[PDB]
Amino acid sequence: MAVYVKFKVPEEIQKELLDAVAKAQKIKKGANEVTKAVERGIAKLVIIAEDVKPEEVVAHLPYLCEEKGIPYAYVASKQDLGKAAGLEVAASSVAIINEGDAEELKVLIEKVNVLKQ
Repeated sequence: MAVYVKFKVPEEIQKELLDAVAKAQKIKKGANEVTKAVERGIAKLVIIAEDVKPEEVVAHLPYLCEEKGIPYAYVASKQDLGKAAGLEVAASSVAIINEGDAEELKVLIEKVNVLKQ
């Protein structure tokens, strides 16, 4: 398990995370765009895959999200995350900018907040 994975997200909540990405109205995909979205403060929540190699592609994201007050969590597979983001390829990370379901997003963020201590 990579040092960048700071807490373990139950598979059920990982599924909800992938679903939140899949129904989002606007997202950023991959480490470069996600990093910019967090720096800009426009990301509502950041999803990071646990199997990114090299780990340095996303290792800085947890610190950065915490430093910008932006919630983040994990899913097991960059391939699953890219497919949820509507891609034909993997995505190391995704930032939800404009979500599909505001209530669902709010509940998901709360659940994540509980996991991260």
